[PDB]
Amino acid sequence: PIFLPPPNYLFVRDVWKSNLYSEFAVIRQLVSQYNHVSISTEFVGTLARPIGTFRSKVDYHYQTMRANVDFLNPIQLGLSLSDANGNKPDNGPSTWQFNFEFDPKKEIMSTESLELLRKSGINFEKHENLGIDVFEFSQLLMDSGLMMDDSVTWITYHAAYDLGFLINILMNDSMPNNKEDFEWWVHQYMPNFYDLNLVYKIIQEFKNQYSLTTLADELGLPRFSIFTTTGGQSLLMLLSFCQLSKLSMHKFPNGTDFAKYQGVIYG
Amino acid sequence: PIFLPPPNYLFVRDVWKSNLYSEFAVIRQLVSQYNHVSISTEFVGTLARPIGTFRSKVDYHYQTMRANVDFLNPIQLGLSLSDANGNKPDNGPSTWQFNFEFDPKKEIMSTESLELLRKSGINFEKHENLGIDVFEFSQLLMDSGLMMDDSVTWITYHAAYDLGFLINILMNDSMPNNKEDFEWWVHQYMPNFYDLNLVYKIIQEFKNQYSLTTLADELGLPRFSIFTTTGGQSLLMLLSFCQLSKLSMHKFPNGTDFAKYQGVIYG
Amino acid sequence: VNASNPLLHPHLDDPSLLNNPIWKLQLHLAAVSAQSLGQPNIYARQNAMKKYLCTKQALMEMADTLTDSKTAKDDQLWHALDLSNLQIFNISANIFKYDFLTRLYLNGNSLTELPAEIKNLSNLRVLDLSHNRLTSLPAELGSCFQLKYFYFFDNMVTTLPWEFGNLCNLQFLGVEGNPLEKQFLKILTEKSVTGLIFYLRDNRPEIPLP
Amino acid sequence: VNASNPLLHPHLDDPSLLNNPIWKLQLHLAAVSAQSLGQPNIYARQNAMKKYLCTKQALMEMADTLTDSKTAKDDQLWHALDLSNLQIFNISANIFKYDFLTRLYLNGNSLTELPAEIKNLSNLRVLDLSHNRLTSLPAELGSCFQLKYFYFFDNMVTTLPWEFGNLCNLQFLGVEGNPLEKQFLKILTEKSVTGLIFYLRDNRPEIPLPHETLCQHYATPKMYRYTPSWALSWDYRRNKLKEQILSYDSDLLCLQVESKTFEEYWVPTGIFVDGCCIFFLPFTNFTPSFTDVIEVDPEYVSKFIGFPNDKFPSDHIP
Amino acid sequence: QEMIPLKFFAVDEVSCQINQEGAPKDVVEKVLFVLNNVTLANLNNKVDELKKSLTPNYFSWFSTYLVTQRAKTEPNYHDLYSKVIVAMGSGLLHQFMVNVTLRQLFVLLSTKDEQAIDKKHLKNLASWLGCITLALNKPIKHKNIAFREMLIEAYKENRLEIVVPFVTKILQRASESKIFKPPNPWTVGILKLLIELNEKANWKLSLTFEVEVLLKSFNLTTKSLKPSNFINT
Amino acid sequence: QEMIPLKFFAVDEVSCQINQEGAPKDVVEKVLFVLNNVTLANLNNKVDELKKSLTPNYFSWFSTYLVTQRAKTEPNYHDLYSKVIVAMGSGLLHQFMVNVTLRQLFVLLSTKDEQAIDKKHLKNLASWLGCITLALNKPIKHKNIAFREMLIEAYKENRLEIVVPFVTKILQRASESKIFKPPNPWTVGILKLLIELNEKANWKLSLTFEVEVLLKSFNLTTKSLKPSNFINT
Repeated sequence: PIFLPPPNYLFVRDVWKSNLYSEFAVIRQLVSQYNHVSISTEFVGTLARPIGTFRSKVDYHYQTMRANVDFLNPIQLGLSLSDANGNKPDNGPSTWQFNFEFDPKKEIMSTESLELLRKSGINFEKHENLGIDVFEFSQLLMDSGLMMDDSVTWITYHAAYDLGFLINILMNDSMPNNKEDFEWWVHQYMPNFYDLNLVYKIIQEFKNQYSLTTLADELGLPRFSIFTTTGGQSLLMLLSFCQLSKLSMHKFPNGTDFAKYQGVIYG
Repeated sequence: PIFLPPPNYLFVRDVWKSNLYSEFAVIRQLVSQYNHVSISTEFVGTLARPIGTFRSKVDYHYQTMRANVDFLNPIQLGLSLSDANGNKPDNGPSTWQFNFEFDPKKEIMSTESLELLRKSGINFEKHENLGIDVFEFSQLLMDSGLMMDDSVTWITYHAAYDLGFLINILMNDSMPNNKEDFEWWVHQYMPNFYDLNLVYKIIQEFKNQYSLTTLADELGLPRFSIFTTTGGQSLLMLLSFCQLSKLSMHKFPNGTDFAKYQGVIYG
Repeated sequence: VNASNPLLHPHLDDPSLLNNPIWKLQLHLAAVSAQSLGQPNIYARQNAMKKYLCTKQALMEMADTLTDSKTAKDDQLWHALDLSNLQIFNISANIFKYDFLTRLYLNGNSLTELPAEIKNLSNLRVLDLSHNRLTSLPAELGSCFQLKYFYFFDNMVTTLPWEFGNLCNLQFLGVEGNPLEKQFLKILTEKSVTGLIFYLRDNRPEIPLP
Repeated sequence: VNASNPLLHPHLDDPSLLNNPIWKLQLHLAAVSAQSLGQPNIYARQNAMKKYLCTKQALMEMADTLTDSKTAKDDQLWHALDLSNLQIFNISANIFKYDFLTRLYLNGNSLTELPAEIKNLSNLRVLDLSHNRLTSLPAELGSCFQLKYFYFFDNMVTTLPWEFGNLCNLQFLGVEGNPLEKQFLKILTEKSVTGLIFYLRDNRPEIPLPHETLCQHYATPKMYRYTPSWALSWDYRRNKLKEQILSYDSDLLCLQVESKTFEEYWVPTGIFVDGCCIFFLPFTNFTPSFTDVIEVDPEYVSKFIGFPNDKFPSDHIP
Repeated sequence: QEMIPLKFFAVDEVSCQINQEGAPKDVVEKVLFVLNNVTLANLNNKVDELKKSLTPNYFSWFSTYLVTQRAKTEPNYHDLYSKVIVAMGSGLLHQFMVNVTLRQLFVLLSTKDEQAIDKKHLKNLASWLGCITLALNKPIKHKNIAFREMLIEAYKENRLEIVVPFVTKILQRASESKIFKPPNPWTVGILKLLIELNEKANWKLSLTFEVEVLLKSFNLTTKSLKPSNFINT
Repeated sequence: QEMIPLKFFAVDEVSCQINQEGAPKDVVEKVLFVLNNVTLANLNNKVDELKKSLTPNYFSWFSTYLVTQRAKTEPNYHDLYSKVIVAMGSGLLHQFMVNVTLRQLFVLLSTKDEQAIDKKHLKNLASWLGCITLALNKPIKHKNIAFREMLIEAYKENRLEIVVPFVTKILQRASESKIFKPPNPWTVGILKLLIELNEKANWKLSLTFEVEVLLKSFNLTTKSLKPSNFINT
């Protein structure tokens, strides 16, 4: 089975300080018609480890994440919109990659992962000078009409961190003590969303890693260089989610809706 | 008062046989969100006159129009979409000019009006070879979702002929005997529409020619070369109608809605 | 230089056909037709005035045929289509789809052909081809039998296609002038219209069955 | 060449401090340190195993000090942070916004500096800078007075900031080994830690001013340990209170005062073991316990963790 | 059963903020009473009552019932039920009906094993779609079903046996429509492609019989229109 | 009165197929009975009845009444009415309310003659908008009102005296919102622009008083946040 999205679908637009507002205008326009938005992020993942007590492995997972979202800043964030069937405007960019202002010298990093990230294709000069200011960003994203609307559907893959950074950016405050509050915030800010990684897990588990590229390969998509970018990442997870939700009419093999695992994090 | 629409708004796309289907795809996409569509046409207007009886000046007007729509073919047809506030996609063309297949040698024309039309900017060579086939057109326009939907709002200026050609193209049959049936067809094919020329008439008549360019000038719009094209024409009447409907909240000076004259032709 | 051409106008060559009541008629009406030129849809306008208060050489053909023979003793509605004088090289096939037309003025154009479809115009009564480029006329103009007045003045037209006088009711066939073959001319003078029509009715060549 | 370097560990010269339980503990604990290299987040792992039942440096410290003692006779929760041995050349100031932190292990990275915001960490008790690239340590690490164990091994650190021994409670300080000026090493060998801490407290250099009440029984050193011991003594604070009171010519002096020193000192007039006497803002009261009121140059009040101190002989002010 | 992607068929959401619920015993009761006792004559009234029982929050349910329980298996009553829907006078309810019909249809058409699809239900449902759309002088949007494309796709996929009845059952309702009956250039374009297949396909004769019945309903023969060019071979 | 175009403010249609009607004497009756007899305590029940009387087809009317008849002139009762709306539990009804509020607001803000606009109604309506949106942890979409832009525009149009109360009366509701109170980067960006104007504007002192009251409601002073850079001068 070969799945070959229309060429314009594969176009990812770099956003910098310079073009932030225009792109956000476009976004603001498309969101009504294309109500599925998918998110990806890129950071050092240099994780500090919290020590002490907590509670089950989730309170530990949460605690670690919290600590890290707090101590770290995302270098890049991808976004992608499409309609529920995974259609995108035949005209103009439907996928953005926002590049935040990130100074290696001023932020947590190891020449190790600095060089690994340069190989990844991050240009730290551009990010230093031309980088988006996350305050501006958070502000545009607030009234854009993606957040806080049952109408919009958010799509994420292995979301703990990605949703962490996002909610952190929106809150403009230190992440909460506990998973519970963090979740009140997630559900407030994004009332409708799916973790593709969990839906896929569950699916693969009838007829029984889960890496997105596996889901992608089974779905038929070629491996285009573009998919490795952060933006590309959001693209891929959106194409994959939409295709998969079409095939199965968002029903699991057993006839219960994907909607059961709406709101459900991790994977 | 100066009214200066964003630059992208002023871009008109030429549609030929070659690009017909793609542009119609785009249109098909936008129609949901941009539900206001305006129409203009261009032909010889070399009217044949009917003689004999009829009924009041309207049965005569209709009869003449009928005869002409039947004997003539439109050279060009402009379309323009926007949202009810007159916003257009910041990306891609929101205004098309469809160039039909038109052979001067095979159709009704007078070297007089042939040369007048070449001055107008019609290139009859292109229209001869590359011109859209009106069967294909009518077909794309049918299922596009502009037609037969209360949702969409059609905008026209001095519509008798423009609506005549449009309805004639959709019907793929000889225009009806009488104004009454022609109107059944208009109302079926376009359940929501306005004649800007009549609304403007009515408006100017409190405080009491009506040429669109007057309405345009009073509205604040510069005279851009683009507005003289057929496409440009649809553009201008759409910008005008949206602006005007914003200012007055689609209410006449006396507080009755524009909606009173919905469905109402001529001017 | 086509007005002084004896092929087109045979009283240049006669000279006096002008004291033949038949050619007196012809050159007369033909003059009225020639006068009509330059205004688009003349007939329609003339009917504007006539309705109000205006030549209408259908009406002058009527006057003249009467004075010629007196001194020789919902919807259906509008029936006539005025395409006159828009110098037009071509004619829409759709006009023929209007079968209710009793009139149809095609005169004052560049038309070089008359479509065979003319035959679905069978309720036709006046027809005016004058001041066009027709080089010949449709047989199967013959199917048009209800024709009273028929004018192609000024074309280059050699012959009538037999068939009509398949058209019996024709009162006036204006021919002046195109380069007629002189056999029809010689009949048109001395037998007039009805006479010409009868030569045609009578002497049309045979035609077999399979 | 650094592991055998004399300029680094000066105990390749002695040769034997190996007897001195001081630089003995320096060596045992410096080796427990340099053991932990190579694995990301040790303290968190170790604590994995611990919680279950690879020991600790904090715990090896606690023991070895305990043996030096044997032979001298909804939520709040988790407090420790582990950045260990994932080789990091920087830190976002953000970690310091976490003030419930009592532990903070930064060892085995590339840190060439420590952000001053560390001072915002005030509940810190352990701190490990071991095996980083540090050229020198910040001042204002001294606002960290609650510190118990603090390790920076293997770094190149020459001088200590003063500031500390502004830090009273410090039990262990691992210095082994960085090319220290050797005099600090001197006080440390045989005066131990507080030997050195106090050295620092008591000689800092003069700390000037731009411009512009503790009865002695209550002034006990146990309570104010940041005030260089001489400044604390009543001999000094009498004189100071005097010059203070005299410079300020106020027509009514309400003194906030031992009875004895009123009827001996203060009498040369006014009226009244303890008491209060009478003759005819950011803080009234400055201490690491509570800085509040019940204005003096604040760039001056920085670089002090409380009063009374060199020029202000009470935790209160006029 | 294994599903395949469908290029030219798609369903959109219904856009409303009204929260859709199932119905409680009494609503279901009143509703099925109305639906079971309805005759062409009593329609206006019966529906007048139905309007009092069945509120918009219930539309999504009514539709899903009426389509899957009734319309799918009971062709005779299509007209009747159609007239009921029209009588309600709710654009939202209609939106829902079409939406359901389209979904079910999607399932059938995307079933990978041909013999696995019940063609009685496919036909009944196509006829139902036509009955609430074309026959009502309302269009089927191209974004929902693109016929000519879907046909050509079916010819390249050897799926012509599921698609052809599906199309012809939908179109066959265009003959009740002043708007969609020939020479409606749309209807006709489709007809011409079907005719072109009925030569160039060399498909089984059931299909030919279907193209012929459809053409029959318009009073035409496979001779009536020139086939199109879309099948290269 | 002469209207001017508004660059940054706009109203959209409500998207539903449900045909909106006015109400007959009895509906109006039942409804105004409910609205007049409502106390914070009886709310849940009174509304339970209102739900039986007031059907979705009537929403467009109820809104237009409640906003123009009540909300506009009776600030005290905003909270109450807010709680009524929320109690209904209809997203469509809410959509309508916001829609009406937005329109009326549009009219006021686009009136060309400043002295011609009643500022009591402008204030009451801005406070009402805030009350049914920000205070409810629901956003005002940028496409409806773009504040920072609208402010800068007002400064370049000398319209700051109509806009500033309008903004501050809407924002002053953000303090009931766990989501929109500072440091909500959105709320705060706005605040910083208002502070920047409260220096660089040299506007009348009523305005300054307004910026100060708004900042008061968050327990901040014009000293709290660095003004922004948006006013060049």
